Amino acid sequence: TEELFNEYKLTRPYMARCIRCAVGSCHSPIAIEAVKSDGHDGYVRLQTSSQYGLKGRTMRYDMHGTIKEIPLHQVSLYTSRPCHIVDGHGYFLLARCPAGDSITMEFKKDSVRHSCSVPYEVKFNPVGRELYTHPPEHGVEQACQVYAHDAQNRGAYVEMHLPGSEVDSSLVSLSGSSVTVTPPDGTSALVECECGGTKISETINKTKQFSQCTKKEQCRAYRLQNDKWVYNSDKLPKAAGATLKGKLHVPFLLADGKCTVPLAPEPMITFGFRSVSLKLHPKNPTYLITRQLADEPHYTHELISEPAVRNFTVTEKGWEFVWGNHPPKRFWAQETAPGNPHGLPHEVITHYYHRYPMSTILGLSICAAIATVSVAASTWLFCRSRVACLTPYRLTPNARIPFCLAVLCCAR
Amino acid sequence: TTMCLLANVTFPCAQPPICYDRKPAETLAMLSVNVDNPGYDELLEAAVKC
Amino acid sequence: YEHATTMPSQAGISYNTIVNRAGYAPLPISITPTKIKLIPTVNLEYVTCHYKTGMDSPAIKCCGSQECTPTYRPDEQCKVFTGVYPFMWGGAYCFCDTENTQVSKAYVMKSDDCLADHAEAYKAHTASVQAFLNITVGEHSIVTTVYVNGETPVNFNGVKITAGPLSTAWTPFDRKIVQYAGEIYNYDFPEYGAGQPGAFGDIQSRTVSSSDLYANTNLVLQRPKAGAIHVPYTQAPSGFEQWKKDKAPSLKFTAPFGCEIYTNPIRAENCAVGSIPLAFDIPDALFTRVSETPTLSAAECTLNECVYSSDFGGIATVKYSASKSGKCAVHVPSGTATLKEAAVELTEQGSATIHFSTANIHPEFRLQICTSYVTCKGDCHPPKDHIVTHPQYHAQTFTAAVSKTAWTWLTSLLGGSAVIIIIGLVLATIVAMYVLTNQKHN
Amino acid sequence: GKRQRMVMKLESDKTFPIMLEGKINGYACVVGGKLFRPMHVEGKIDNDVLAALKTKKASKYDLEYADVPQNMRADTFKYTHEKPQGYYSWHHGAVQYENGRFTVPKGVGAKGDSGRPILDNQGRVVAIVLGGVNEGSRTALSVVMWNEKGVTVKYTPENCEQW
Repeated sequence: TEELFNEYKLTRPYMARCIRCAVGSCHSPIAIEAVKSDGHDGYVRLQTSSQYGLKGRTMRYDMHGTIKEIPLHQVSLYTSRPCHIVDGHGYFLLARCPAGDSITMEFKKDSVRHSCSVPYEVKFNPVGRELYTHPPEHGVEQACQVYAHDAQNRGAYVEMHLPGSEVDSSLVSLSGSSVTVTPPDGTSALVECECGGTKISETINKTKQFSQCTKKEQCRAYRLQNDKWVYNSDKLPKAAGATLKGKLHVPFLLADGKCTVPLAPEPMITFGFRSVSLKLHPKNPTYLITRQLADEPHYTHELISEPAVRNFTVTEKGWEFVWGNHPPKRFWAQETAPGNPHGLPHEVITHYYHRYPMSTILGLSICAAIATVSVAASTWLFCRSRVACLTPYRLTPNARIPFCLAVLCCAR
Repeated sequence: TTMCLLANVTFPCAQPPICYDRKPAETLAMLSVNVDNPGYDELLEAAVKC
Repeated sequence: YEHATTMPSQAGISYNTIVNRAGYAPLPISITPTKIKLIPTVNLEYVTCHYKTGMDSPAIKCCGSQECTPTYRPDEQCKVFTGVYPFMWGGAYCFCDTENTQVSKAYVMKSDDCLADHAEAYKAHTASVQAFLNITVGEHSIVTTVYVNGETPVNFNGVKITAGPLSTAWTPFDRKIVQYAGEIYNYDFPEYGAGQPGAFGDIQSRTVSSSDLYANTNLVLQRPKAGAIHVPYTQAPSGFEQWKKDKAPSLKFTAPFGCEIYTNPIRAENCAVGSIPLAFDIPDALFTRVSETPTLSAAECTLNECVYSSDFGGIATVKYSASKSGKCAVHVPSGTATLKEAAVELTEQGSATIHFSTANIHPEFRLQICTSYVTCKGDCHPPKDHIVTHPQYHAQTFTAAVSKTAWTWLTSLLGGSAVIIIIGLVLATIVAMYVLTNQKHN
Repeated sequence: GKRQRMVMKLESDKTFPIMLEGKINGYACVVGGKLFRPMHVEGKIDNDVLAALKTKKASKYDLEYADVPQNMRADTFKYTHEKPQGYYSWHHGAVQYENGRFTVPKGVGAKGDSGRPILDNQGRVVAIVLGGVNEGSRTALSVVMWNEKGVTVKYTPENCEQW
């Protein structure tokens, strides 16, 4: 597996600025660049300044120009509760973390504790329609997307450039009355001082004494790096010349996996006339998605977390609920109205009213109106004919009524 | 096939003239101009090991 | 022989019909649709993902003045800051007090996770319904995939079947479609260039393996802190993450007619709307003369069980007296009942029990047995189960559930009023004629 | 000559005019214990007893009728149904009864003489004058009468004018 590790064998670690580094702010060797957390079951992929895996499980950090290392099992990090490092490759660590507001990666080399806290949100993303914080002991397996544990060449690349001129106060020094620049072993440097005129000079492994500039602060001593890379970071000065010099592919990309999702307790389903009731006892919070199987779906979507009772309406056109990670159960209504359709006319009205509510009211209203108009009109014509019978017989001064027209028209 | 460069001389990107463990300072200059090149991946893989 | 019928678009439920060429034996056709699809023409426009702000390293010059260079990167912001006094780990970086100059540079590029986690903005038009049929033409079965357009027949054993066009051009897909994470969302995304920050489309890209990406993410460079080297920026949080937080449920949860929105070709399956007409071209070699088949006389029907249920809630007995022993087809040509059987094997003498399903409370339908027609008449009773788990195996009618009591209370109160008003008219006419008749003498 | 005097002697106490702000527009009839009075003549009854009653209406036969009390039923007109053709007595002279039709010669007839009963040579009311229509030289009457069966027949010619 050297074929994909030697690319990060040609870079370096570096130091960069952190905000919270266990007392105030400082330059920390474990400065966190980015925390991408889009895998599902809690897998995050940090990018730091120190490198990893360079030897089996170790981390390789800069320390004031010189490069050290510790075993990886003395590095710890935590978001809100502690995390567990899985592996690392180059600048990138892979961890497993709960959710939190920040990340503090820390170790302790001597009795001197190194830390770095950055305010980057870590989020835990569940799979499925049922929202958990720690994945269950058992369930069913759905398609999920987590960061792949291996380190293979894929589409993504990050770019590493030349390092800038790192300055060094320790490199400048004093003679009896002089200023001496002592580069480290086998190392070139460039020196810039501004005490007399203007001086830009370069040394190559030569401890040079300057006769003028009789203060330490008059001179700035930089350091030269030529065979190494650093990441294109905003926390490092850039070198002269616009050469980017190359790029490397990242480990731990996101891939397609399989994750065990929990399974809700089954509901208790009670039926009514054109109705289905649901008694729901979730363990953890659980979405309930229902819709009708007709032209207007009237869908409903609700995150249920406590015990609930959800009375729905089911017509003869269908109904469908999804509860948790369970499949959709479909229900269909059939014609059971309250009443007897075969007699006792106060029962057939209630049967055809619970069957068809609007049409029964409309039909009984128009039939009662037709019957009312017919009875009123027939009574009107009866009174008209009784007046027309008895009008000629009452205007006569004899005032008599014959035998047939008396009783048949109630004349008396 | 892809032809990478180090000067005005084309060579196949699977057979580099130099390696990192032989000359470390010049492989970065070799990977300088070869970024806008479809065979940067093969050039880096060939510059990984000898 | 040309034969055209009309099957309702609903998978799972069987459909029976028989061909009646006159001088030959009736041939049963049973067609059960397994799966009904709806594939729209789908045209990719752009893809989107999370962004990744790339921050260039700060170029610092001591007692000088840097200059801004354009690079034409996506959403590329450049600003130069003067009077900065930077610190490294090993002391100060400059020696001057003022006149130091630093360039901050930032730009927006695609995430490293784009090949696995991204969404795709599509466009939909011109769906083509495609169906899986399980066809039984004269006790011979085949599984058949047919296109419902006005062409494209299928040919097996000389039988030719052309699924007619759907009665409805309805689709659950709107003009614009977003496919993300296997599910399909009916979203109205901005066009390639109209991407606004904070919402869906702030990063656009023509393909996943493209090279030219639009970015409008509202990026602003701020001033670095006094005594430090960093590039500070401030921009709007990701439109893709915000879309993921504010999703409506997908189209497999909100689409009407019970559509099942599937992924890999974008399609909707088993969506019960409309009706699919059919057409047959049957060779004469599959038919049979009548005299080689059981021709029957004196058949009578009585109803044993009658429940107007969604399943086959009726049982009827046909007492017959045929001429030979064999099978023949049974079919109800009306829409009152739907037979389960579609083929009843007969002896020379006996009874035949068939299973139907109806919605009439008082059924009266004209059943066809082998080449004759009987009349089954009974009364159905309501079921007791309120909710079932299978759909309705028949077709409802108007005045289907009206009882003979309800017809009596309609008729005796609706025509009886007319009887009362016409005897009022006859009484008024007789009174007018009598009173005018007694007036004539004077 | 003497016919108008006989009409004034028979219709003296039994005929009461209808007043309307001092104008005489109609005449009621007290016969058979019944008070006949038309619709179109509107006003107050000059008699105090007949005014404080309630008259049942008949708009088709154009008659209001009431019940005369028992202390006045003897002082009423007489009525009969047996009538031949020929001549009869009327307040302005004579009236001809031909083909079941009452005809009056012209010169007389205005607005106000509605409700005058038609008498005979014995003293019985045979018709009640309600309206009239001008026919050539000899006008026709629109009246009411009775018959042998007992049905009040209203005879009305074409295009009559109410008086």
